[PDB]
Amino acid sequence: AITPEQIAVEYPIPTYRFVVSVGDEQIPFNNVSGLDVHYDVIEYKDGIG
Amino acid sequence: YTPSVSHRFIASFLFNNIPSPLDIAFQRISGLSRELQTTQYSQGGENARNVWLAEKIQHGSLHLERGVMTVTPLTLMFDRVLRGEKAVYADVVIMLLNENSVPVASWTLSNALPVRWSTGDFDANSNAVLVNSLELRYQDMRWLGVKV
Repeated sequence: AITPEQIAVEYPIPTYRFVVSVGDEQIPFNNVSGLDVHYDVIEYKDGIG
Repeated sequence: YTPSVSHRFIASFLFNNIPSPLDIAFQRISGLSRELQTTQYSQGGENARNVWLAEKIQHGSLHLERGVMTVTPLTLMFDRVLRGEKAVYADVVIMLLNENSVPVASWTLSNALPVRWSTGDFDANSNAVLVNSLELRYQDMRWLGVKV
């Protein structure tokens, strides 16, 4: 027995229901992608390893 | 005949016969070279052979690169010389280490004089470590070890 309030707390979320706001206005969209964050890596090596 | 790699090395600076324990890690050390300067002489009737006459021996310079870090005795000596104070000498021992941290080849330099300190550019678009470049001019070079 699993109650609906338990699902809303513990279960993961699907992707197909979303709302997008552009500026101060909301526009219905079909697909949104690319929200990624990337960093570079700086390395330094010396003679003693 | 097994060759040795060139990415494991150590350098030690001695100031007044006292080694500096914080100045052993460097990003790069330039190769050490010795040259016997010669002039070519030509005889009168000798048009098919060459003659080379020996002269004094020229030593190269010692260049090191290192990132910006906490002030060390090597830094203080370099700053004092380049601030206009009395010139001082230092002795350097470069060692090439094997897998057991045993120096297979070592070079010793007598009376090294700090002559140049430089730093990298401040670039707002870069992803790199700020690197100091040091150069010294020494009087004599001498190598010791089982390999060379």
